[PDB]
Amino acid sequence: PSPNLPPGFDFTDPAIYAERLPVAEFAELRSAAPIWWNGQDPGKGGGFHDGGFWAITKLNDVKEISRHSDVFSSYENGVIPRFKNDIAREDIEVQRFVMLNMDAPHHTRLRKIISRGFTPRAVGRLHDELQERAQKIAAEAAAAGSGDFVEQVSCELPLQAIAGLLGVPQEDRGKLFHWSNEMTGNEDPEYAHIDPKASSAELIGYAMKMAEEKAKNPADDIVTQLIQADIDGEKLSDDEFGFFVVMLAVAGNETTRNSITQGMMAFAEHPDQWELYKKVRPETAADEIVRWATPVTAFQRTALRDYELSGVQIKKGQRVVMFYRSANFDEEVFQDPFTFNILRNPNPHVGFGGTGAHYCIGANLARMTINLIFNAVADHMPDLKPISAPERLRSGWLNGIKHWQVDYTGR
Ligand code: HEM
Repeated sequence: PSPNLPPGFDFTDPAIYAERLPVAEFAELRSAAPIWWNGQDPGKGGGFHDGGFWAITKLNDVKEISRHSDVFSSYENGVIPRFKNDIAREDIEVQRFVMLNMDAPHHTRLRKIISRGFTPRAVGRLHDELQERAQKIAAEAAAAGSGDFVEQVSCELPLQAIAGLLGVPQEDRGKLFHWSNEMTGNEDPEYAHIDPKASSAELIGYAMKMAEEKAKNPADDIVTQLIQADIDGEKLSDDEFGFFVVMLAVAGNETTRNSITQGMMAFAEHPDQWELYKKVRPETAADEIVRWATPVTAFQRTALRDYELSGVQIKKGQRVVMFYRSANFDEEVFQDPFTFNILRNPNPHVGFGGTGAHYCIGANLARMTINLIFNAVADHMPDLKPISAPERLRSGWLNGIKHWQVDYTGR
């Protein structure tokens, strides 16, 4: 029995996400066709011209694909499943220069090096400065009385996290943030004029300039650690560092921002959870917010060989799209998945991907950013109330909130 979906429904259609999350449609697949071929008409494949893809809606399938990276490749078609329909193939393949879109062994080398900058020590050293900034952000927003939660609360701290990790001087953080905000959102009319390719070129240039500067004058931030050769001569070239910085902007900015915005949307919809958060401040909240927000709706892989997955035959060369937004509400894994429960524990969500070679290296940095900012929101604007509905981002793989008017005070 075919799933009850509209003829031609495409789960990567940006026009859906500009309006809503296709929650009921995902649940229909989980029940009636947990692995479902998503057909795509000619020229409507968001940059991919292969007829469609396998929709992966169950968490254990998402995990199986993510563990078997030897079969399911990130390099072959990249992991973003939707661009503008007219994007040139070469602009897809230039994205192979970031570690996210690499397969082993190239990925293994880069991840090993880049792991130097995401040790628990490197991340935890940012705690106090980020905590201060979180408090300052929330204080300034509340003093404005009312405004755009996305811009006055959610946007800044993720960017300051990246700047702090990289040791970006304060004078430069303005243009770093600008470049990072021009990397995604390309398909929304409000951002139709951003040029992601131009922005990345400038970022790489700035990043390479910082790499050579930091070689001359080592410090104790991670840039020095990344570009200094270890015993085996391993280190990031200047351009490899540039592509690393580009990836941090792509992977660590709007995702965390959107977790914060939608975390607060969840709290506004579930005031008992909000009261419980304000009293207890449970850090488990961070994972339930990420599960609820699932900022990355989906990443894809490409089969390098035939592979049978939960009784479905994936063919060599076919794309499989991991719908984290569906898997994070999988009734077979989660107790009451549609209950927002900041105490959920354990919380095996795949908001940071499925466990495997590409698992989000910034997951704990993100969790700390979320906990710090929501502590500050609780400290400075505990009676925050929305004014109007959120505006969603037109994107086929990012679950974004562009704007959200809130009254930071009671009235
Ligand atoms: C809520 C916030 C975030 C979410 C939802 C998120 C989500 C993800 C996902 C789904 C992946 C792919 C995992 C896979 O394919 O198995 C990923 C990878 C990655 N993330 Fe995150 N991320 C977040 C925050 C961050 C931050 C703050 C950073 C760094 C500052 C970061 C850096 C990375 C990097 C470098 C990768 C590539 C790892 C690799 O390819 O080996 N992310 N992230």
